[PDB]
Amino acid sequence: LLRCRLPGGVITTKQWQAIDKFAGENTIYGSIRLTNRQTFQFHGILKKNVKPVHQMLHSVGLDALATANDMNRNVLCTSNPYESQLHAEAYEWAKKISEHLLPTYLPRKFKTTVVIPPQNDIDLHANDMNFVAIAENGKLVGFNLLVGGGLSIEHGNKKTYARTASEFGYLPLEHTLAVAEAVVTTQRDWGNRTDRKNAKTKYTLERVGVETFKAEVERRAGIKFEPIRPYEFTGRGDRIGWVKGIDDNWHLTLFIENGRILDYPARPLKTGLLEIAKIHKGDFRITANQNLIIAGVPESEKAKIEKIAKESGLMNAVTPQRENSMACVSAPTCPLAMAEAERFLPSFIDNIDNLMAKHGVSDEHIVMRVTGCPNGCGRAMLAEVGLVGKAPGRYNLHLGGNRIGTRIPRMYKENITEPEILASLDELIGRWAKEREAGEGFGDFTVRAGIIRPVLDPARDLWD
Ligand code: SRM
Ligand code: SF4
Ligand SMILES: [K+]
Repeated sequence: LLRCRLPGGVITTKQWQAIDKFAGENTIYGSIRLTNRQTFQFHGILKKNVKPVHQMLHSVGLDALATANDMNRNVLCTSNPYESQLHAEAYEWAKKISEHLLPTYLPRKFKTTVVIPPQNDIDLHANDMNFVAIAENGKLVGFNLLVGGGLSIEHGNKKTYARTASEFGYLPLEHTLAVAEAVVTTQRDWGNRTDRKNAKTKYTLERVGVETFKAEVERRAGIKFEPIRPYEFTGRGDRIGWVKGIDDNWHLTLFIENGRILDYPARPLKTGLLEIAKIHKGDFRITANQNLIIAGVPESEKAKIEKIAKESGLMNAVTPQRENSMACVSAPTCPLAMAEAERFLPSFIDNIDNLMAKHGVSDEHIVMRVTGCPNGCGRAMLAEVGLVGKAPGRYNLHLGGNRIGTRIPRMYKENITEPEILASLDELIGRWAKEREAGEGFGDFTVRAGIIRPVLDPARDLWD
């Protein structure tokens, strides 16, 4: 298992050229796959090239996690904050936390984020430990801590569940690393290590109580949490296209379907990004939506970058729906896949696009995700509409998450095929288009209209 460490998704152009060369010359599939934890993956590395890949990473200052005994995963950071000035400091903290957590064997893998409101692109409620940035005058002052998210479930096993993360309170910036260590060590000591399916922090928190866990974190960190400082999210999508950054700089976010970077007929996505890497003055940022930001472009350089991106297919226009849809890798490389996800999503969203147009809502979107099995890598258990693989061509259909990702969708129909899913969604999108209140999301609508009951307390009410 290769898990390349890349805190906050920030990768230099020199690093990009090295991984582009390795992908093209030394793997079966020839691709760079952007992951939804803001890093990248190679597929099909032969025996001959396992030592070459660690040497390649080392040659450009990169390393991979030693997953055999390191339970941490890549630390996420909001990639393109609306207050652009905040990114540098939030990224420095994501790096500091990532380095602090490098090898305490944990009972189960442990996932961390740094989040900049109002964007929940990094999907904080899928993660064990979340630092929500609070700023004054463009400078970080501290974080709200949320603990205990995680999405993996087992079909037919009501002792497993997806759980969102719980607020603990606010900490000043100076206590960040002491708090991070206290959460990690409390989970290390209190986790149910014997039953692997019950070892995640989400289960520990439910077993001992949020207040009990919080009190122990306070004791170990040597602090008292302050009350939560106000924060609100407005969405989880990327900002596709150009946005103004700091100074005279601009950020170009490229939609990349499934994060799969390969040269396709009339669409040389991989060569295009190499050509951009060779001229770009700044870094790239891999987003938690499996897209890529060409970050820190001077205004004078926008036209040159955009020319390559447009000619290579990297700026091919897609619907808002497609920009807000996601799938996990699944087949052909994942050994755990029950149904296709990545290879299913493009034509599935073709069909969803037709339904949206039919009902007059082609400018709207529904956060819609497909995961190939209930481990949940595609983050379907935080979607407005989630599909969870069950068997070849068959999925459980979940409804009633929200746009900002703070609610788990309940299962609506079990073990159904794509035609059955599209027939259900045709009827329901039609109802939404005609009956929604101003700005009301599809997920919230299915709850308000009584189509599905909400999940209010997942450890107790996720399962019917
Ligand atoms: C690539 C990625 C999906 C994607 O399309 O982007 C992915 C792919 C895989 N995940 Fe994951 N996971 C990916 C994000 C996630 C997330 C979402 C997230 O973290 O934001 C989850 C759900 C959140 C959570 O952990 O609760 C996730 C939960 C899992 C689990 C279930 C863990 C559990 O608690 O039970 C497994 C299975 C396991 O660990 O045994 C897993 C296992 C796998 C493996 C390695 C399958 C395996 O054990 O052999 C997958 C490799 C497929 C392949 O061929 O490449 N992956 N995986 C993501 C890589 C992120 C990264 O860079 O580290
Ligand atoms: S959700 Fe299942 S099928 Fe998809 S990548 Fe994760 S483990 Fe593989
Ligand atoms: K994408």
